[PDB]
Amino acid sequence: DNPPDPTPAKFFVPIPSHSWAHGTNTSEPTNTLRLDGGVVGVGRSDDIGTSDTA
Amino acid sequence: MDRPEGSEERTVQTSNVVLGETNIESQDIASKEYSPTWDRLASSEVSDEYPMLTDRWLFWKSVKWEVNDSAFGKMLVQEKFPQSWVQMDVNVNNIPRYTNIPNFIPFNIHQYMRADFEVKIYVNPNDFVSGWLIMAFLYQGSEMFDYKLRRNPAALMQMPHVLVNVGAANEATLKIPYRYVRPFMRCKDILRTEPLNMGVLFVEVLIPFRTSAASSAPKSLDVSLFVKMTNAKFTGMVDGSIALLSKPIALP
Repeated sequence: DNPPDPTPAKFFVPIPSHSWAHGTNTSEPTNTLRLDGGVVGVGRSDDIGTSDTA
Repeated sequence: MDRPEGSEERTVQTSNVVLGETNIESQDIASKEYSPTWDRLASSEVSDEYPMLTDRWLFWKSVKWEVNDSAFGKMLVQEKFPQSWVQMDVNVNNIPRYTNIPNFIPFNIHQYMRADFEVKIYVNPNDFVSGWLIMAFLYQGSEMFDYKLRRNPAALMQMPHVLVNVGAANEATLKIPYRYVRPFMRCKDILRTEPLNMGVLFVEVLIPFRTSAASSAPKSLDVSLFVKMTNAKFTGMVDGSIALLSKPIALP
């Protein structure tokens, strides 16, 4: 079977990039340079505290 | 003084050293204290601990500062640390050697180490002189692209420090948890980095030292420094002569 998919085509507004201003409380679509793909971060322990920037 | 002996002194004993202190200290910690965990990831050999040797306090220098030479921010001590304390014992050629001092005896036979330090500073003026000193420590300060703008005592007031008021004549204790770019430091010049260079310890002259105009008054005052290691772990047993020490480089 190859049924047709006639559902109307939605609008969409092209833009070159994401928000340049936003720093918090959001996600950021990006092309990461990892072998892995996924939400991944560098490991930590007590040897390395949390960020001290408060 | 109200008793036959002057008063009750207070005693701080570690290993076979005992340090008397008559006043309230001034303390600070260079960063948050923790228990090392990733250091086990670096070495498959058991880390050796020598608590009877290394926990012991050790007299390091005496630096003399005079009335005629106290600027604002004249540096009494500017040293790569622990490098200067551990390599303090030099032969005739100013080549250090880890063999004499019993705290430093395990630096001789190992390659890498890790440990926390506590530096304690002592000034014994009489009552009628007044001054003020700041002793601060900058983690790996010598490798910093502007290390020579941070020597002003206005910059030291920000990094972890203690203050020694000469009018009150207090003690001061600066705890320094081990922090570094790698889980261990090198003990000698190997694999051709300087050995045991974790930071820079400063002693500046926050308020210049002042005395009375009388002729017999002391125009000088001494500053003494004691250091001790805490969680010292050594790894990588080798021969004592397999690597060499060369005379240290000084800071500008």
